[PDB]
Amino acid sequence: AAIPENGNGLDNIDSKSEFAHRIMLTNLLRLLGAVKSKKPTDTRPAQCILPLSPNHGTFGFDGLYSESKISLETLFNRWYSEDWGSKLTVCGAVIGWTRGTGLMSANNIIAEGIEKLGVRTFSQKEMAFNILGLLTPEIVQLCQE
Amino acid sequence: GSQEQGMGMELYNSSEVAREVWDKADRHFVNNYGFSILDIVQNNPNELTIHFGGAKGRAIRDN
Repeated sequence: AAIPENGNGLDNIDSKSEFAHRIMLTNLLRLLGAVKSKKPTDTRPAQCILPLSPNHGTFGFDGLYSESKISLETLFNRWYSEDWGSKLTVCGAVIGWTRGTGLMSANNIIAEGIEKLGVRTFSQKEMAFNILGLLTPEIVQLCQE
Repeated sequence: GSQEQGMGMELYNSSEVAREVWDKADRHFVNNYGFSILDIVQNNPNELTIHFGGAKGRAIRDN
């Protein structure tokens, strides 16, 4: 769950940016914690597929998007340090250049130029295939470990 | 021959030692076999699903 916030720098962290940060980080962690609180057993964990980003402020003027995405990376350490390792299992998918999405719809035209250096840009179906690859039984066991 | 629902639960609620016996048994069952014998006795469900996810669940599966 993300809302589109754009043009918001450090000097314009506005109500939209604060609300977006709530959605992407605060209420996200609250949703995970609520699922944990309502899990009765320790033998059926939930695999949380976290939409991590590789660009933590590299483009800028994205409001608090980078803050939310990098804050999601603390769950990897908190899996060990807290009592919810057996209830939730963290699978952080650092999603790359996805084509057709609003976050990079303005950069579809430069997707080819990006790819020209031997780099891969993804369509929505390809991204879905890759993230569904994180739900295979082997990766599920790996997340549980 | 006699396995009626809720047998021994009066003693379970009244005596600390019966509580200890049932609690030890239920904890062992939950940890090593994935079910609660107290739940089985109190509720008598028709079907019960055991889940083998996680490290404890895989230990239960190996059991």
